[PDB]
Amino acid sequence: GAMEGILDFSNDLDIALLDQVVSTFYQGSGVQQKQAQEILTKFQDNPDAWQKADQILQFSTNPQSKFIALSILDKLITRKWKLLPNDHRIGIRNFVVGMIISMCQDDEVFKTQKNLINKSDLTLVQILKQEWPQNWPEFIPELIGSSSSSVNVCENNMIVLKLLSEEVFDFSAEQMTQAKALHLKNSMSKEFEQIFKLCFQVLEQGSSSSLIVATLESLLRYLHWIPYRYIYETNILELLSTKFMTSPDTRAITLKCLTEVSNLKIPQDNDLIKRQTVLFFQNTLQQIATSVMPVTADLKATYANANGNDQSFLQDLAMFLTTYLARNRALLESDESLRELLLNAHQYLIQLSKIEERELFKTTLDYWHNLVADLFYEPLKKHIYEEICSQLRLVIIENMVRPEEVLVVENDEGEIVREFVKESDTIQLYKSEREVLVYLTHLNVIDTEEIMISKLARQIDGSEWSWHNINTLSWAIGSISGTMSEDTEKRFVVTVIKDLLDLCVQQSGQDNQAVVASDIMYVVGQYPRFLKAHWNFLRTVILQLFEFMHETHEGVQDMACDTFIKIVQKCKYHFVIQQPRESEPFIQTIIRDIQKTTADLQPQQVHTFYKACGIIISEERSVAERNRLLSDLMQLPNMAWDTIVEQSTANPTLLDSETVKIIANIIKTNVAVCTSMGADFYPQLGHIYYNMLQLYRAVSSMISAQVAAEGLIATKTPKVRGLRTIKKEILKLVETYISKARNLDDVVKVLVEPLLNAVLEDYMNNVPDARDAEVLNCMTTVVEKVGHMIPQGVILILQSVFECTLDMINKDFTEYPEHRVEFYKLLKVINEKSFAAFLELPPAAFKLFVDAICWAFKHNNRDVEVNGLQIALDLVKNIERMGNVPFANEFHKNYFFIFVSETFFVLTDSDHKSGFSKQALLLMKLISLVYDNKISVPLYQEAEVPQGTSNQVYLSQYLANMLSNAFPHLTSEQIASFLSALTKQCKDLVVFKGTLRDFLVQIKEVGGDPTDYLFA
Amino acid sequence: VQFKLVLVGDGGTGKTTFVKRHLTGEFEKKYVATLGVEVHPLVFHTNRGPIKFNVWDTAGQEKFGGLRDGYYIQAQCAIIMFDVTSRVTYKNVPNWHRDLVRVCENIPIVLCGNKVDIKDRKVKAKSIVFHRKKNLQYYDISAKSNYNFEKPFLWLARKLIGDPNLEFVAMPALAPPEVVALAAQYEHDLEVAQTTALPDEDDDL
Amino acid sequence: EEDEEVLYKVRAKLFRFDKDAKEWKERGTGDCKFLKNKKTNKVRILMRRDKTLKICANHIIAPEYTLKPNVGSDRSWVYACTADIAEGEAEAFTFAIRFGSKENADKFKEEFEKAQEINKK
Ligand SMILES: *C1=CC(=O)O[C@@H](/C=C/C(=C\[C@H](C)C/C=C/C(C)=C/[C@@H](C)C(=O)[C@@H](C)[C@H](O)[C@@H](C)C/C(C)=C/C(=O)O)CC)[C@H]1C
Ligand SMILES: Nc1nc2c(ncn2[C@@H]2O[C@H](COP(=O)(O)OP(=O)(O)NP(=O)(O)O)[C@@H](O)[C@H]2O)c(=O)[nH]1
Ligand SMILES: [Cl-]
Ligand SMILES: [Cl-]
Ligand SMILES: [Cl-]
Ligand SMILES: [Cl-]
Ligand SMILES: [Mg+2]
Repeated sequence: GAMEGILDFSNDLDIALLDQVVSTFYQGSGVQQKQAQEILTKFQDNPDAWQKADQILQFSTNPQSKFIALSILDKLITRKWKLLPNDHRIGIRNFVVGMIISMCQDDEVFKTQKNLINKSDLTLVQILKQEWPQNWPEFIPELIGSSSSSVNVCENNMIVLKLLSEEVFDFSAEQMTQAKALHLKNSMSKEFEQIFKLCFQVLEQGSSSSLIVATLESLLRYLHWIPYRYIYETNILELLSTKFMTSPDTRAITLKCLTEVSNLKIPQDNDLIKRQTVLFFQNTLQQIATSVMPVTADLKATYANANGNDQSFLQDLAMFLTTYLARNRALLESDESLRELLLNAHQYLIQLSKIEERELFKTTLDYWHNLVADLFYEPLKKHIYEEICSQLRLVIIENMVRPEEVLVVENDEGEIVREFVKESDTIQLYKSEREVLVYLTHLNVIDTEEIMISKLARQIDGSEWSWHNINTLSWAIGSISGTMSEDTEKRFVVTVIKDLLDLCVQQSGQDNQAVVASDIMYVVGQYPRFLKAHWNFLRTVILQLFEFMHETHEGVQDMACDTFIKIVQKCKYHFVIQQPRESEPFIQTIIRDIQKTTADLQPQQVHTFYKACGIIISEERSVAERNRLLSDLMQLPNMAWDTIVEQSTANPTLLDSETVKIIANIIKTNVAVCTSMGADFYPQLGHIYYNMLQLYRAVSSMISAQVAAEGLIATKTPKVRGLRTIKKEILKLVETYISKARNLDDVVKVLVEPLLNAVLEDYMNNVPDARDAEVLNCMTTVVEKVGHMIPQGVILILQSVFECTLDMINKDFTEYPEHRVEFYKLLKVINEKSFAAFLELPPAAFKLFVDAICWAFKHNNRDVEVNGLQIALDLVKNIERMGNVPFANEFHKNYFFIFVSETFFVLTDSDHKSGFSKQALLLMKLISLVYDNKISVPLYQEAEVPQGTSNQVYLSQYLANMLSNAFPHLTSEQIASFLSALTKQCKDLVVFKGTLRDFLVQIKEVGGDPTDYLFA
Repeated sequence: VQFKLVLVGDGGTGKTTFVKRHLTGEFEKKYVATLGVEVHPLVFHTNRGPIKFNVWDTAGQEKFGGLRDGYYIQAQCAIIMFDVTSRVTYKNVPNWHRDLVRVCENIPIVLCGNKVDIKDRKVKAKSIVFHRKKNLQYYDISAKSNYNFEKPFLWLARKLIGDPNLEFVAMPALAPPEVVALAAQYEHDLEVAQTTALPDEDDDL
Repeated sequence: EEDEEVLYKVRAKLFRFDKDAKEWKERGTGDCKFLKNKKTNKVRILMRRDKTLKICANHIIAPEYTLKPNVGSDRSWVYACTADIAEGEAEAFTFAIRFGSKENADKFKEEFEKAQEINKK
C-alpha cells in the first residue's frame, strides 16, 4: 500500500507520509489501523531507522511520530550506543538536549505536549546512564544553573532527576551490571548535596505549583535512598507536614513522601530525632483534622461517593497511618501529652476500616494484626487501646466474610442456594479476620462475649434479624473457637446453640431454614472440644446431619456431608468407643444404617461418608475388631462387587454403561476408605485385589477393541471415558495404598508383580491417546516406596514406559501435558532411588535419557522444568558417586559438554527466567567438577589439543569458543573476563549467580566493560 | 462513550485469552503469542448506558514487543496482568507499571492475578501488595473458570463514568425472525459437528 | 421480556461450531430460557451470560430443527440454527448446548420439542 513507502530507505523519508501512517494507527480502526501498526513496527525495528530521528523531530507535526522517533533512539542508546562512531553520539546528545530546551521555552508546547516531553526526558536519562558522569561531569551543575533561568526548565529538570533516580536506585538491579550500578549510585550520591539544595529552595519559595508538585515527585524517589540527615537536619519535615498538606494538589504527593519518611533508616537512641518524628506526625494529623475531615467523619460514606480523588486520598492515608504507627507508635504511648494524638490516629484507622473496599480493608487489617499481636505480648500496652479494640471487635464481627465451609449463598433473586463455585479469593481474608479477632478475644474476652451474646439476643427478639446479621455473627462466633477456657467456652457455646435453635424454630420457610442450618453447622463444626465433652449433644448433632442428607436443599445436604467429616476428623474416638448409656459404639449404628442414611446423596458424597467412617474405624487399634469393622463398612460395595465379578468372568460383555458406573463407584468407595485408613486398609484391598487386576485387564481389552472398531474418537465417548475411569480409579487405589503402606514386604511380595503384569504391557502396547498418565503416577509411588527392593521391577517399568512416553512428549512442549509431568516425576524418583536401572540401559536408551533431561530444561512449564534441572543435578551426583570407573568416564566424555552447553543455552535465551537458580546451581556443580579435578579422563580427544592439557584449560577454551560463536557481539576480553570470574567463583553460589546476571546484562548490549566481572 | 484500555503484562499470563473470553465467550486453550498489539472493541451495557472499551492487547514477550510503550499513548485506563502460578510474572509487575505510568500519568488501573483456577498456586494471596501504594484495584481472576472475569471492567467503567453505583444491565432482546438448497450441505456440516467432541467434558457445565 | 412467559429455564453452556477451524467454541454460560410471547404465542430460546448479562442466544425454536447427540457427551444436544440474532444481524450457526446432567439434557429436549409444537400452531 501507499503507507509502506516509509519502509523504503533507498528513498528519502516522506515525513508527511509517516504522520499519516501514525495517525492511522493511533486514531484509525480495523484493517487500516492494523496494517499501519505492522508498517510502523517494521520501520521502528529497522536498524538504520534511528538515523531518521532528527529529521522526524524537526519536521513532524504529529507528537506520536516524535515519540516513536524517541523509542527508536532509546533502543539504539540502550543496546548499541558504543557501537556508534563518536560523532554520532555527540550529535544524538545535542539534538535530544536541544529538543528538550526548545520544548521547555515554548510555553504552549510545554503545557500541551507533556507526553512527548516526558519521553524526551527519559531518552536523555538513557544517554546519561551511558555517558555520565565520566563523559559528562558538568551535567548536574549546569542542570542546577539552568533551573533559575526558567520555571518550565526548572520543573522539567525535576522530572529528569526523578527519572534518573528511578533508573539508578529503583530499577537498576535487573538492567545493569553490579559494577555499573554501583558507579552510578556513587555518582548520584557524590552530587546529591547540590541536587537537594535546589530541591529545598524551590520548596521554600513556592506553595502549590506544578513546579512544587514535580519537585515533590522527585523527593519521593530520593527518599528511597538518601541519607537521613537531609530529612532530619533541614526544615523539610515542617514544610511537608504543614504547608504542603494544606493545598490538595500537593497533598497526595506529600503524604506519600511522609509515608516513605516513616521508613527512613533512623537512630534509636536520639531523643531530638524522636521529637521530630513525633512532630511531623502531629502536624500531619492536625492538617487532616482541620483541612480535610474530622475524626468523626463518615469515611465509609465518603469513599462510597467517590468524589474527585477521595478514594485515593483515603487509601494513601491508610498507608500513611499504618506505616507510621507500625514503626513509631511507641513514641506516642508513654508521654501523656501524646495520648490524644495516638488515639486520634487510631480512630482515623477505625473509621477507614469501615470502608467497603476489600483491598483497603486488608491493608488496615494487616495493621490491626500487627497492633493486637503486639498488645498480646507487650507489658502494660493493651489498656491504652482498650476503647480502640472495643470498636475494632465491632467492625470485624460485622464484616466477617463467608467461611469456605458455608456452602450456601444468596442469589441475585434473593434465594438461598448452593454456591456455583468456591469463593477462592476470600480464603486468606477469612484467615486474616479470624487471626485478628482471636487476638481481640484474648485481649478482652468479657467484652467479646458481651458483644456477641447481646447481638445474638437481638436476632432472637427479631429487632435486628436479617440474613447478613445472623451470618456475620455466627461466623464470628465460630471463628473464635479456642480463645476461651474449656469451662468458659462450655457456657458460651450452650447459650449460643440454645439461641440458634430458638431461631430455627421461629424462622421458617426454605431460604430462612437454609441460612440457619448453615450457621449452626458452621458453629458446631468449629467447636469439637465441646462436642467431645457432650456425647448426647454430639450424637444428636450427627443424627440431625443425617437427616440433612435427605434434604432437597442441595446446599444444606452437601454442607451436612462436609460438617460430618469435619467433626469426625476431630472427634472420631467418641464414635469408636461405647459411650455410657449406649448399647453399641456409634460407628456400629452408622454402618448398620448406611444404606438409608446415604440413599439420596450424590456418589462423591457417599464416598466422603465412607471416608469419614474409615477415620473412625482406624481408631480401633485392636486388629480383629478393626478388620471386622472394615468388613462391615465395606459390606454393600463388596456384595455389588462380588456379583459383578460373577457376570463379567462368565462373559466379557461390562458393555453396559450402568454396570460401568457401578464398578467405578465401587472402586471410588474403596479409594475413599483407603485414603483415611491407609495401612489399615490392607485386608479389604486383598479381598478385591486379584479380581480387580483381572477387571483392569478385561476393561483394557474393551478400550482397545473400541478404538479399533470406532477410531481414536472412541476415546471421547462416554463409554470409553467410563471404562478408563475404572482403570484410573484402580490405579489410584493401589497408589493410595502403597503411599501409606507400613508393611513393605507384602507390597513387594503380594502387590507389585501382579500390578506390573497387569498395567505395564497394556500401557506400552496402547496407542498414545489410550495411555493413562495415571499409570506413570502409580509407578512413581511404587518406585518411591519399594524401588530399593525391586531392581528388576524398576527395569521393567522403564522398559515399558520410557521410550514410548518420551516419543509422545518430544515433538512439542504442549501435547499430552499430564504424561509430560508424570513422566519426569517418574524418571526423577528412579534416578534418586534406583539409579542402577539407568546403568543397565543400552547406550542408545541412555542417550535418549540425557536428551529427555535436556528437553525438560527447555520447558517453560515449571512442573517439568524444575524436575528436569533436579534430575540433571542428581544424575551428575550419581555419576560422581561411582568414582573413577569406566561408566563414569564414558559419561563425562559423551555428556559433560552437552550438559554444560544445554544449561548455558537456557540460562541465556531469556525464555527460562524462572529456572535461573537451579540452572546456576547445575552449572556451578558442572564447573566445580573440573575445577576440583573430579574428572579422571581428558574431556577432549587427542590431537585436538596438546597431550598434557588439564581439563581446566580445555574447559576454558571450549567455553570461550562456544560463547564467541553464540554471542559474536561480545569482545574476546569480555568472554575471557567473564569465564575467569565465573570459574573462580564456582564454590560461592551467590557470587557465581551475580556474575551470571552481569553476563545476561552485557549480552543485551555492545561494549560492556570486562572489568565489571571483577566486582567484589 | 469510548475509552482506550491498554492491557499489559508478561508473556503467557492470559491477556489475550481474557479478552477473547469477553469478546466471543470462548476459551482459547492454545498459546499464540501476540505480535505487537491487537486492538479490539468491546462494549458493555450498563444502567448508565453503553460503554465502549477499545482494548489494546499488547505483547508481553519482549521479542514481540513492537512499539512497546508507544501503545500506551493516550490510554484512558489499563489492566496489568500476572499469573498466580508464575512468580516471575508478579515480580515483573512493577516494571510494567513503571513503563505504563510514565506515559499515562493519571489513569485508573486494575491489577489482575490470573489463572487462579489452577490448583498449585505460587503467588500467595498474602504477597499481593504492590497495588496498595500505587492505587491500583486488585482482583484474583480466571479466564478459564470466569472467576471475577467481569470485575475489572465493571470497576474501570465506574471510575471512567464517575458513578460508583454503575451496574451491568441486561440488553433488551429483540424478537428474532421466523426463517425457513443448502439442505444438502447442512447434512454434511452437521455430521462433522456431531462427531467432533465437545471440549472439557469433565467440567461441571 | 415483559411480554413473555417463561416456559422453562435451565443452566447451560452453549457452544458454536467453528467450521474453518474444526472445533467447538464456547459462546456462553448462563440461564437458557424458553420464552413464549404473550401476544404472538411464538416460543424462542433466550440465553444470557452470567454477570455481563450479554445475550449469547436469541432464536425461535423452529419446528424444522432437530436435536442431535454429540459423540463426546451424554448430556448435550447439537442442532443447526438458521437465524440467531444474539450478535445482531440474523446469522446461521451450528450450536451445541451442554447441561449439568443427562436428566437436564433429556428435560431440555422434551421441552424443546413441545415448544416446537406450540410454534407450529
Ligand atoms: C432448625 C430446623 C431444623 O430442621 O434443624 C435445626 C438444626 C439443628 C442442628 C443441630 C442441633 C444443635 C442438634 C440438637 C441437639 C439437642 C437438642 C441435644 C439435646 C440432647 C441437648 O443436649 C439439649 C437438651 C441441650 O440443652 C443443648 C441444646 C445444650 C447443652 C448441651 C447443654 C448442656 O449440656 O448443659 C444442626 C446441626 C435447625 C436448622
Ligand atoms: N488454566 C488457565 N489457563 C489460562 C488462563 N488464561 C489463559 N490461559 C492459558 O495461558 C496461555 C497463554 O494465554 P494468552 O492469552 O496467550 O496469554 P498472553 O498474555 O496473551 N501471551 P502474550 O503476552 O505473548 O500475547 C494459553 O494457553 C491460555 O489458554 C486461565 O485463567 N487459566
Ligand atoms: Cl506524544
Ligand atoms: Cl545536609
Ligand atoms: Cl477424639
Ligand atoms: Cl578484546
Ligand atoms: Mg496475547
